[PDB]
Amino acid sequence: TDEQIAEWNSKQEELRDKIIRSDGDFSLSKVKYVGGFDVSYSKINHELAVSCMVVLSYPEMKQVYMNTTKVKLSCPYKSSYLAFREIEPFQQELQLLKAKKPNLEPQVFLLDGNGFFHRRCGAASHLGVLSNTRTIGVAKSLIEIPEDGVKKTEVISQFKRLRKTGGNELDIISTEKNEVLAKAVLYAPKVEKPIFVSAGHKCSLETAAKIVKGCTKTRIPEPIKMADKWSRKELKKIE
Amino acid sequence: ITDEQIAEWNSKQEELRDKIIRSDGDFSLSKVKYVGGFDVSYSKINHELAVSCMVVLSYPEMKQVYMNTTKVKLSCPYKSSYLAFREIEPFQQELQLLKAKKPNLEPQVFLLDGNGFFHIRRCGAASHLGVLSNTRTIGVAKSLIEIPEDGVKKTEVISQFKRLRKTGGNELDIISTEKNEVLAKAVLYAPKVEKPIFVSAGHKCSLETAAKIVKGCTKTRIPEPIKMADKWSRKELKKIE
Ligand SMILES: [Ca+2]
Ligand SMILES: [Ca+2]
Ligand SMILES: [Ca+2]
Ligand SMILES: [Ca+2]
Repeated sequence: TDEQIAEWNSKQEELRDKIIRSDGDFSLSKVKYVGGFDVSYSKINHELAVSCMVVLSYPEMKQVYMNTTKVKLSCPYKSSYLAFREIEPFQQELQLLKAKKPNLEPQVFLLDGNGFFHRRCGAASHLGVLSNTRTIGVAKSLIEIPEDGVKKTEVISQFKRLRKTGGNELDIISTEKNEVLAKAVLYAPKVEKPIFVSAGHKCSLETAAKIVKGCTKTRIPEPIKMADKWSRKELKKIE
Repeated sequence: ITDEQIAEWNSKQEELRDKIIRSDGDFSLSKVKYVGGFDVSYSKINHELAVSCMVVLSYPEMKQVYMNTTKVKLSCPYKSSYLAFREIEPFQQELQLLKAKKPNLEPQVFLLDGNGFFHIRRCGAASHLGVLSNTRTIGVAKSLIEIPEDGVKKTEVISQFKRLRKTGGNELDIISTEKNEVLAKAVLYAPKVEKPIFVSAGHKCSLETAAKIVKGCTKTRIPEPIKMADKWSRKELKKIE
């Protein structure tokens, strides 16, 4: 329904002004634990899914916490509105972590999707402000926003050109307002497809890229890899 | 593994070696109304837990008409050239269950993971399972077995198939240089595919007829009967981890 998107855009604007894109008292030296969160959905069951939240030790990337919970969905997926799908499983998993093992609450969270790379209010930023936690947006594919002058063919063209120069990080700039939206980064060996890091909450883009680089073993950062792994495994355990 | 076990297995493969029929006889492709597949999926966390799956598909439409999965207890580890002893017992249990529950869907031929005649003692798992069950089988391997005693080296076969692919071909005879007998055909029947699969005669079927059946069973690189059995066996296995 179009009524639902009309309230969602107003929801994106109210939280737009709330997202903090500065580190403040936070720094890379403060990072002792980094958390990951992912949701796996069932193709055979339209409303059944499994959420998973993990905590890994920084920078050794040793998994120290993992919990998986069966989830009931009330929202379908729509581009630029990913936040509303996973906000409740994230809040549910976050509370179980603070209750079961409160010492393992990580300094920062890695979330699937973008944050500032969005109405400037991606799911990573949306979940961060509503939960009062430090989040980083990491997307495996490029969101396209023609309203900001970013297109997929141009980003991959200048990135492949940047690759010819020998680089590995490329600022993705909004053609309007001249704002850096995300960094197309490549921190893993034997990888050519870039991931897109964007600021989530209580953290800057430049610092977020460093944290993602520390979490990088293969193309997918370890916190996202583990959360993706266990969520899918448990979903196929209850079919 | 034990050396008495390897010596006892070699005598069993030699006993069965000459009992494999690689001729069509009164068999033809037109007779194939159903084609069966069989695969076993194993658990890495449990050394003795596995799930066997047998499926039957309509030929040539490749529509699944039968599927069963059974929990399996293993009494054998995997060793190359001895796959038969690993999967012989679950296959006969699956064949017995199919012949008992729905005997009208018993297929004319089975597609089995691994080789048949393409074997060091000419008694692969497809042939071994075929003769010990009195069923028509075809050996289909996803990777190339190397037999140095027959002059089969992987680098020379894949390079020879690479040149044939550039010429435009799709079938390559794999010949034992020592015996001058064709052991298998490296075939490529799927679009957007360059890595070949290796079809070899199993039992009660010729090599060329087996290749025709595999071509009819080809949708993607993996033939549909093997694809379905592989899929359902692993899916059911992941329910018991
Ligand atoms: Ca996700
Ligand atoms: Ca996922
Ligand atoms: Ca197998
Ligand atoms: Ca398999």
